[PDB]
Amino acid sequence: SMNPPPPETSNPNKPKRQTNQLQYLLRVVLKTLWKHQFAWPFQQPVDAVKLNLPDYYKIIKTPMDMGTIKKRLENNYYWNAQECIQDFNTMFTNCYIYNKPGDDIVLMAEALEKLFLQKINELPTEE
Ligand SMILES: COc1cc(OC)c2c(=O)[nH]c(-c3cc(C)c(OCCO)c(C)c3)nc2c1
Ligand code: NA
Repeated sequence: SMNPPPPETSNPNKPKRQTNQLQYLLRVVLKTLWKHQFAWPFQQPVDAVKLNLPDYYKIIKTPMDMGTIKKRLENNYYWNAQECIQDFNTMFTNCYIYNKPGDDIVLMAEALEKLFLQKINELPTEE
């Protein structure tokens, strides 16, 4: 069994900027979720090999996780807040698509997503 390569976190071909919204995404949004008691399954790519989930990457063709997001923020990968917000939504959506209501991982995702929603509701106006 094999995992795919992780999503990229560096690409000199990609355009990027450092903005007040992206700073908020790191300092407020990512930090809040990262510290949460239920963050840990989401802090790195799903290891479908060790977890014995051989169909994971058959169903999830756009993997995303907060370790990748953290690196993207820290390594100034993004052009705008929407690109980052999309990554968070992909991560949550992947969990809901793969799993079933009431599963522990879904409950965990839902807790993180509640906080995500509240933080992004106060994303500052661009400077
Ligand atoms: C340890 O990190 C994870 C991260 C995950 O997603 C971010 C998942 C995930 O999306 N599903 C599961 C997973 C694993 C098993 C063995 C489960 O029991 C029944 C088989 O379907 C369930 C319901 C979910 N484990 C993750 C572990
Ligand atoms: Na993943």
